[PDB]
Amino acid sequence: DIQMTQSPSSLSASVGDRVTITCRASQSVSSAVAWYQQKPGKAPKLLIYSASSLYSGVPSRFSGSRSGTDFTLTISSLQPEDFATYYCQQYLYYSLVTFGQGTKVEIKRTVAAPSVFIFPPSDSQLKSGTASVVCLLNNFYPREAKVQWKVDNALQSGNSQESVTEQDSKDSTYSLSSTLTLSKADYEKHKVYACEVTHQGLSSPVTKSFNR
Amino acid sequence: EVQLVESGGGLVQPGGSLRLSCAASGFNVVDFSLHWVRQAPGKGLEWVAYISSSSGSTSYADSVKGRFTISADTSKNTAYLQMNSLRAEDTAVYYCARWGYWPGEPWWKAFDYWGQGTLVTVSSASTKGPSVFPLAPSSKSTSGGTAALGCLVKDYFPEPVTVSWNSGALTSGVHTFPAVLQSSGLYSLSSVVTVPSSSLGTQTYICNVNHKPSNTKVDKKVEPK
Amino acid sequence: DHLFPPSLYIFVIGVGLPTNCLALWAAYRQVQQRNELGVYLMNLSIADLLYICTLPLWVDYFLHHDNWIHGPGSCKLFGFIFYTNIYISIAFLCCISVDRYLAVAHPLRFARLRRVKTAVAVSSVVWATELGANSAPLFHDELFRDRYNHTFCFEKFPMEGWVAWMNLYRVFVGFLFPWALMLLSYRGILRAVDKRKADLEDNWETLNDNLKVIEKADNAAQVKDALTKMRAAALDAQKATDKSPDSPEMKDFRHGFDILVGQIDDALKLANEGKVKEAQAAAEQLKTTRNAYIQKYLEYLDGLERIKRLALSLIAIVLVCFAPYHVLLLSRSAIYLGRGFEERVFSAYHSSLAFTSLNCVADPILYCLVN
Ligand SMILES: CCc1nn2c(C)cc(C)nc2c1Cc1ccc(-c2nnc(C3CCNCC3)o2)cc1
Repeated sequence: DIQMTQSPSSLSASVGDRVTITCRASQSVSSAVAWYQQKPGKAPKLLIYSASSLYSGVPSRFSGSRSGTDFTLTISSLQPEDFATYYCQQYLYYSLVTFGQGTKVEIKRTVAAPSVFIFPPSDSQLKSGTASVVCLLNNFYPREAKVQWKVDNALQSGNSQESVTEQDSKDSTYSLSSTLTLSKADYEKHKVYACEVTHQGLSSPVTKSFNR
Repeated sequence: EVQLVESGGGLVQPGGSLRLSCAASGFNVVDFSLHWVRQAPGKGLEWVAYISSSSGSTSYADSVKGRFTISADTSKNTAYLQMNSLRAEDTAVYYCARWGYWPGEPWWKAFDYWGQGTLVTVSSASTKGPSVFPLAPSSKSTSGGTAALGCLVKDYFPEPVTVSWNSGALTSGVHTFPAVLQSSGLYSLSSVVTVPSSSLGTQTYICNVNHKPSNTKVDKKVEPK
Repeated sequence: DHLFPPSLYIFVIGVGLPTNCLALWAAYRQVQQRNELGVYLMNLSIADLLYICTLPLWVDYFLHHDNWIHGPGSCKLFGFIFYTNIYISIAFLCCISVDRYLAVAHPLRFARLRRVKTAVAVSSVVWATELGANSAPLFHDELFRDRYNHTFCFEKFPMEGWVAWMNLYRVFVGFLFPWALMLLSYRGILRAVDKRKADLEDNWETLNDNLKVIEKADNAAQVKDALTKMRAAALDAQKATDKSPDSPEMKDFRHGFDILVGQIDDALKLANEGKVKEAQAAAEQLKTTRNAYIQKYLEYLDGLERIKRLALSLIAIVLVCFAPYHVLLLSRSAIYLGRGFEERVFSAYHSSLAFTSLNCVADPILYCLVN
């Protein structure tokens, strides 16, 4: 029941930059908050225990502290190796263990809107009784994006999927794609299937569309 | 050397069961409390279960009470998690972690050692090879620029599908998206390569789709109409 | 009227010599126990012997002679000793107030300073600095003949100019600077002690009320959350109990808290099992553990109060022994340096000069405040 809330669910920072991650306990927790670093595909590693002390082997770059119920993790200077998801964890008792939701430290970059492409369904899947329309957003620098699927200008919901790549190892950008799922019966109707893409880096939504 | 080694994961149908193991090296199972921590794909960490073989004390997260049983056998220096009546929601990577006993540093230091983790996937889906579709670019799209060409690898199961282009020759400008689980219980990938518009003609591009679990290899040519 | 100084000095010699010898003995024994304050007290006690060994001649001067039969060098020497005693005593009382401040306010931050070797290095610096500041006449004798007479040993009635300026320096830097530091240390001690004490009451109340609820709780969920907060309080209190020098009493408190936390865990798991007997388990085990550490806690509270008493009594000592002298020295300097009780001021000044010798009595008293 002792919930922990991490504020900066996503934090962008440069290499050499100062990073602060703040976590709040729902109730009093003694200095029994640990911080863990998780890299994709790996089990979490302990960085800080007892809301302060470093675990042996952990670089001096890491530190943290408690102020009442507010706990922080500070990376004094990010190294290329510190871009990881950090978790806040409460340890008052074996059965009461809870984790915060985690905060991801991303590599900071400048802003650029993605290139947007539409990939219509073709005969090789339409013959199976299904259809799918794929909208692709390439090389977006910030993480946040919103993609709306519209058919004959109706806004659809609940019939699409989305997938986002990790920051590219050379560019530090993201690519996003989404798929509109239709049965053949739905694809056989309507004329225009459009992808409306809105980003913080755009002054206005950009649309690309498929006219059957 | 201090190790926690998980094993026993795999594919189970809903309502079925798995017995995960956590072998210890360096330290004994009886020397510390063992915890299972779960990580659903794309989610944060969830504590699942605890055992302390030194006191005979166990506990479970509310989400698994009466469903999971945790036990240990110190004669083999191995702990176990018995997962019965599994639901789709139990798909996750299960990690075994070491937290010591109060008083002192072994307790304040919490999950110092984690095992490698093992994946439990709960699904009614049978093994399926892919349906592979050409996401060919239109010649009218972003004309004069870089075209995005790709392949859609649809309705496959289980998870570990590898897609490469031109048999490993094309790595530059290639984005393979994480598969999305479909409502059908099957998965779908999309793999896109960026190519100079002119290269449309020539440089035929092949999506090489490999599914070890279904002994299936599919080679598709992606070409504009 | 004129017999006051001799009588005060005879009293001071008779009391200070036995008591400065006993103070040096006690301070040395305190040093053997690795109490760094025994070094400062030893430095204080020796300074008070150095002055006392000169007082027997001043009394004879006042009672049997019409002048200073010992010659100008015995006058320059006794003046030097007098000034060094005053400023050595002030500097060491300040050092004591600042290491009690650090000991209570920053118990785990400046641990390297609460050591005998550090205190000796500090005393060496203090002694060299005081001796240098008051040694100027020993390198030029015009100074002693611009400030002091050489037929009687007192400071000349008018002040040359530099004499009043050095008197203002010594009043402001010698007295007022370390006095202000002692007052700041006292208030910092009061704040640090009142905060630690107040924080140690918050934990006691959360523990007490959570135990009361466990006593009357029905559903296991409430026993569980009560134990959760009991544990948080116990860990916070142990943190409050964690100090850098590993004092023997604090180690015992740490062990007691470990026992308490273990009992809380035993009850917490018994409760998770669902056996209602946890109510009596916790209601008896935590009560039994609290039943004995309370007397030690009371001793600790008394110790903190006795630090407050030391800082306040030490300030009172500095203000009774030295304030009337620096006050009349400042008043007699503000006159030369400006434009009538004026002679009337000169036997209140001399009476306050004699009155400053009671720091040879106060110094051996501090022994009853340290331990
Ligand atoms: C307050 C006494 C005192 N103690 N003291 C010390 C410890 C150190 C120093 C540096 N100065 C002093 C003084 C100042 C001081 C004040 C008056 C005299 C003085 N006047 N006449 C005489 C004789 C004796 C009495 N009948 C007339 C002739 O003595 C001397 C000195």
